[PDB]
Order: sequence, then C-alpha cells, then structure tokens
Amino acid sequence: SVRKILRMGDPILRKISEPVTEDEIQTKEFKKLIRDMFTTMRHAEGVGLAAPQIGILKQIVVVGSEDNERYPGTPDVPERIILNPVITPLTKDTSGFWEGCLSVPGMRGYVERPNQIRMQWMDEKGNQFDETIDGYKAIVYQHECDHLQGILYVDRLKDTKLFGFNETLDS
Amino acid sequence: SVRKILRMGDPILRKISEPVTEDEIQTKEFKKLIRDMFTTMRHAEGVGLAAPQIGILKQIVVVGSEDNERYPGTPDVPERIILNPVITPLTKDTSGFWEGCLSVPGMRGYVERPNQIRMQWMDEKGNQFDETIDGYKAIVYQHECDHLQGILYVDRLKDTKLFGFNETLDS
Ligand SMILES: CCCCC[C@H](CC(=O)NO)C(=O)N[C@H](C(=O)N1CCC[C@H]1CO)C(C)C
Ligand SMILES: CCCCC[C@H](CC(=O)NO)C(=O)N[C@H](C(=O)N1CCC[C@H]1CO)C(C)C
Ligand SMILES: [Zn+2]
Ligand SMILES: [Zn+2]
Repeated sequence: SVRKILRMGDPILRKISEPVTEDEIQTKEFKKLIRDMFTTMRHAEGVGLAAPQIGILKQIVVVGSEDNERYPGTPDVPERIILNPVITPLTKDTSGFWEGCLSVPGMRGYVERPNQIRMQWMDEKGNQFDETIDGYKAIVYQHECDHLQGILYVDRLKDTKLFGFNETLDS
Repeated sequence: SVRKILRMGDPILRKISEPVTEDEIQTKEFKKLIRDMFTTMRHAEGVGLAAPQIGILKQIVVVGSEDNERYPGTPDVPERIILNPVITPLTKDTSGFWEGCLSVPGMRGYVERPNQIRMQWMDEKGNQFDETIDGYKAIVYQHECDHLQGILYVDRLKDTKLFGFNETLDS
C-alpha cells in the first residue's frame, strides 16, 4: 500500500531516526514497512526513500529506479534495502547536482556533496557490507542518509539564488 | 487589470531594478502600472508588491492593508507608493517574524531584520521623504525594498529548520 509523505515543515523530518535491531528485521510488521516504502516510492516516481519521510524514525532506506519515464538522462540505481548506514567522506572533491526532495515538491536546488564515500550498511538478510561508493549513487546515498540525521538538502544549498520551482527553472 | 507574478527561480527576480525618472511618473503608461500593481496585489491578498515581482525592473513599491480582516496580529499599512527607496539600519536589535513572499507560494520562513530604519523615498507626486520607520512597517518596507536589490527572504532565513509549507506549519 501507499503511505503519506511528510512535507518540509513537519518536525518529524528534523528528528534523528534510530537503529534497527537484528530482531526487528524478522517481524512481519517490518516486511510490511519495506513493501509500503517501495510501493510508496514507486508511486511518487522517486529514486529513494527514508523511513522518516513517511513517519517512522528508524534508520531504513530504500533505493532503486525502474529504468523508466522522466530522467532520460538519469542513470539507474539497483533496488536495495539500506539499514543503519554510516558514511565517511573519502575526498574533499565535489560534484554539483540539482536535487529535489519528495518532501519539498516542485522545487530543486543546487547541492555540492563529496563524490567518494565509504559507506557501511546491512540488508534485509542481515549481511553487513563495507564498500566505497562514488558518482551518482554516492549522491543518492548521501541524500538519503541525511534524512536519518534529520537533514534536508535545503540545509545544504550552496547559494540560495540557485534554488527554485521546477515549473520555472525549466526556462 | 491583474498581471502574472514571477515565481522563485525566474532570474528576473534576482536582477537589480533601476531608478524611476522625475519624468516617467507622469507618463500615462506609468499611472497604468501602478493601477495594475495594486489591482494585482489586492487580488493575491498581499500587503505589498515590487515592480519586478510582475516583471518590471524599476524601483517601484506598493503597500497597503486596510481592514485587517485578513491578517489580525498585525498593524495597518496605509496605501502608498514608494519610489527609489534607500534604507539604513538604526539599531542592531532584531524582531523575528514569519515571512511569506508572493514569489514563493505556500511557504513561510522565520526572518530577523533590524527594527529601526531610516528610509528615503518619493511618491507619485514627486515629494521626497526622509523619516525613520519602526515596527511591522519597517519589516514590510525592508522585505519589499529587498526585491529591488534582487533579494528574496529565503536569502535571510535565520535557520533553515524554521522554514516550511503553510499546510503543515499550522500544526
Ligand atoms: C541524490 C538523491 C536524488 C534525488 C532523490 C529524491 C528522493 C528523496 O526525496 N529522498 O529523500 C528523488 O527521487 N528526487 C527526484 C530528483 O530530484 N531527481 C531524479 C533524477 C535526478 C533528480 C533530477 O535531476 C525528484 C524529481 C522527485
Ligand atoms: C515582511 C512581511 C511583508 C510580506 C509581504 C508579502 C508580499 C511580497 O511577497 N512582496 O514581495 C506578503 O503579503 N506576505 C504575506 C505574509 O507573509 N504575511 C502577511 C501578514 C504577515 C505575514 C505572515 O503572517 C503572505 C503570507 C501572503
Ligand atoms: Zn528527500
Ligand atoms: Zn516578496
């Protein structure tokens, strides 16, 4: 099923989501959340989603793009569940990008983030990873990992001049 | 008649509007602009408006809120034309306030501006003033005068946490 997405302004979006236990991942309730998250993300045509975005303060992320409409210039991201992620920048180099949050509808803003990061997470199965990510994925990943710390891209705008509504940025 | 209002993102909103000549104020075309600005502001239920907001880069402002049946908690702002305004802060004291711009629809943000300023302008008749303004008016005035220097309140947000959509801030 599809859940409602919290819009910027609601304080839930600024609170810190907490860890997921090695037990919760087996609860029937959990499996349903994931499903919802996905079904929810897919609906709004997003590339990722964070538990809080729907109201749950748990370190749970969902990514993956179904190689579809809009973005015929945006690479793909494999479906995957990210739990209790922890990131570390590897370089001071930056890659600019116009981000848009689902919680901040109709607006995009220019945001520079590091382009080489070491992330450590865990999947629905319990396998723990520790690889080094780069390019677009790192961007996605970082954006999502931010919500877990109660942070929206708007907090990182390089220059407020470079921020506006889609309707008019496309002109 | 009513004119269209530029939304944040359009670059016109970031360019510097230029002065109005002692002649332009007599042009029949001018008088029409004013009428339009007002009729426009009145429609969107605003307290003020700047030429650029409708597409004209001329230092022209329009203010005015009579029967405050719309917004209570605030003073009255008498109808008036402000031309070629120049402000100077008089104190370092600040007064907080949740501003909303017509160019940034459906959103408010907390903004602290000085509360004692010396403004100098000129009216449709050509009379030049130089008085010291304070309280809510100064806020309005400063807000409006900002749009002439190509600045939106969003540029002055105290803390990005304190910024969101009306729909959800009223909770
Ligand atoms: C680095 C993360 C990239 C964006 C992630 C968001 C999902 C989100 O809001 N997470 O919190 C998204 O799908 N955003 C879309 C977006 O801004 N996109 C999708 C393709 C790239 C970019 C537009 O250039 C909007 C249109 C819904
Ligand atoms: C500094 C306050 C002056 C605001 C001027 C704007 C008009 C504007 O955006 N001009 O550029 C306005 O009407 N703003 C309204 C606004 O923010 N108001 C109106 C009453 C006080 C304040 C919020 O309550 C919006 C909500 C329509
Ligand atoms: Zn987001
Ligand atoms: Zn404004």
